[PDB]
Amino acid sequence: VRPRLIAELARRVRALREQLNRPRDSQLYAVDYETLTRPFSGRRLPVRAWADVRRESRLLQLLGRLPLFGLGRLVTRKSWLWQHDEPCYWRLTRVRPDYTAQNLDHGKAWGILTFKGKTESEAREIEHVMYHDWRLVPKHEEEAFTAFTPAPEDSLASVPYPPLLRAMIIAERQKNGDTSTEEPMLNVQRIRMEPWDYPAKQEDKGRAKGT
Amino acid sequence: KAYRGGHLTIRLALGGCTNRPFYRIVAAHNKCPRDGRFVEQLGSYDPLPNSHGEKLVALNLDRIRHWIGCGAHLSKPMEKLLGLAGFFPLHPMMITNAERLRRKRAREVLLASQK
Amino acid sequence: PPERELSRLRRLYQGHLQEESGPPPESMPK
Amino acid sequence: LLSSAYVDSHKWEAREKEHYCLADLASLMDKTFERKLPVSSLTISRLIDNISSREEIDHAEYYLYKFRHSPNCWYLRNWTIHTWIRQCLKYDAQDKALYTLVNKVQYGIFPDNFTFNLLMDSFIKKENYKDALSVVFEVMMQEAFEVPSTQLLSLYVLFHCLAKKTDFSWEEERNFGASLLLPGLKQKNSVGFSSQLYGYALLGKVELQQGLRAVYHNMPLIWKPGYLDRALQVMEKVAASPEDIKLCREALDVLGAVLKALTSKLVEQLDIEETEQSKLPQYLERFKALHSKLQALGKIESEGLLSLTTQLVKEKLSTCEAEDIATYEQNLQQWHLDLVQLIQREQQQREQAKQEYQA
Repeated sequence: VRPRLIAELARRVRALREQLNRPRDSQLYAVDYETLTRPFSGRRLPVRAWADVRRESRLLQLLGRLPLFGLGRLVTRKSWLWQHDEPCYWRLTRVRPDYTAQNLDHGKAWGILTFKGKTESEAREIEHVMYHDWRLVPKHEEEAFTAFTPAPEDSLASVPYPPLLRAMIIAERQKNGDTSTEEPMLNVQRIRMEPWDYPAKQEDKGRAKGT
Repeated sequence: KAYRGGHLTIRLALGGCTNRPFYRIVAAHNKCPRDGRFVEQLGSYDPLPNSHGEKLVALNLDRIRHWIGCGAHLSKPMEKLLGLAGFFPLHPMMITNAERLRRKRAREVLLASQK
Repeated sequence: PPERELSRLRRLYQGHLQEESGPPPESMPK
Repeated sequence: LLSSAYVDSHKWEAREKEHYCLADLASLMDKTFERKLPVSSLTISRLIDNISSREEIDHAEYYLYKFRHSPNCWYLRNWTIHTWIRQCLKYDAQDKALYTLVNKVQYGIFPDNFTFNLLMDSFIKKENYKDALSVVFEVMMQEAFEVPSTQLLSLYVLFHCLAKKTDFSWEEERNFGASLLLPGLKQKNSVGFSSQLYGYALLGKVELQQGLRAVYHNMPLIWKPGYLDRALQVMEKVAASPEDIKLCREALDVLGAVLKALTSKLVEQLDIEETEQSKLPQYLERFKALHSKLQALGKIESEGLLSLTTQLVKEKLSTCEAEDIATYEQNLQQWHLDLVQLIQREQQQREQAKQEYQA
């Protein structure tokens, strides 16, 4: 096999140039509020976000105005406030501001999540930090905001099998000599249904490539 | 052949001729062509009623269970077919469509009464 | 659905709502 | 209002400082910045320590701006912010301190309560109540009313400014309402409850005329409607309070005027919930019933807000000042320990780097 060294050289050069010409958050997540397009790419935002993009604040637009970038403060989201009645918020632990931003209104954040009153054990990176959806809980309101009484979360423990599959389970049971009259039953206790709007893992998420 | 990512899915591959469709229920890589390479044929579906007024669906249920247990996804028409067979719960969208058709026919009947 | 959830949806979809549908006919209309 | 001992700068001027020329440190920061490399918090600390003139304040402002816009902006130490404010006061540059405070985002000036008090008190001594009010609003924006001294001084300034204000805007309504609610909630006396009532009245007027978003947006305030309801709850709580706690007639008059004037974009509320505009008449009825109840119980104070705040200040500011001075000296000792740790660490890296270089 004739060696293909130009391909390797091109791959290495491209990798080096991408890790030296990384676009910053201030560039990637800037928005033109008049046209609601990203100047970096020119792609228009979805319609259902437009109003929020003109009314709500990004997370670090709030954190840049606070000492220590607001470590330890509670931050909630407008979408959560509208969707859920139970308290949903992040308790900040670490903030990495985008120093290249003029107003330091871009960057990353880490914290502990409480969703619908249920607090997590560990602190993880916060997703949707660049969304215009963030609100800061006032210090004098936190006691009233965080209050939550865990209601009895008693859901169905099991469900019937589908008709044909139940029939096959019963028929096999009778064929094997067992004569039990107990209904075949599907356990759903270990299948916990997560709301579609629960925060996902920001660490596993990708990033827009510079171009 | 190596695809970037992708997964196995149980879906309907279209065969037959013009104005005469027929489907093979196959497990295939989602990136493969509709009527191309597959891993295993898991059944068939004739959508045209026969001389007995029946739509014939063959399902290799042992292999369907095997491939679902091997990590295969399902196309929405296949989920609806399995719901009709009683193998799966009736898909939510079938119920919603049934309710929508009920409401539309009620509106038509009310129009007839109004006239 | 409860009225509170319907109001929440009406707030979420301001200006892009269609007429609210009641319970469907119990049987298939003839 | 603050004694000489509180505002005395001798202990700060007695701190241990490494002497440098600001030109040399400025050049080193300039090189580090053009190389896109991070600058240490120690370097900016040394630069701010060695301000020795009014033009050096102008240069230190620029280098504070560049440190804020650098990778290590988070590491700006509290002693550096305190020293920046001290230098601005020392070289007759309160305007520059105020400029960096209002544009805290661009400069990262987040003072502690002692430093807010120093700046506000300098403005009060020079009878510059407009700038003192600006400092009060900056305290409110940072929610820094944890220390009773700051609460008392802010309330004094706010009532002084309100005594002489008639033509009155809605942004001003919002700012004054927040600045009177936050310190008011922390004071369990007649001043605190009267301030709560007055601020709730102003914020409720803002909510009813301009919308709730005009109230809570970019403010340390909640996004729940019912600010006038909360004013009426203040009145009800006072009706059931001990003998000592009363309510000023002026705050009640302001609430009555707001209600009498009120009763003469996306929807954020659920359509099942009753609006505040549809509750205004019941607010009038409750206000009148509660006003009669409080007048019967003798829980209405006739002294003005400014005078009664003045006596409260004369009664408690001395103790608050003593506590603040004790904490301030503790903070100075801790800052000295941290600074010597930083100096030791950088000396160690320089020595290790030279050892590596000789190989």
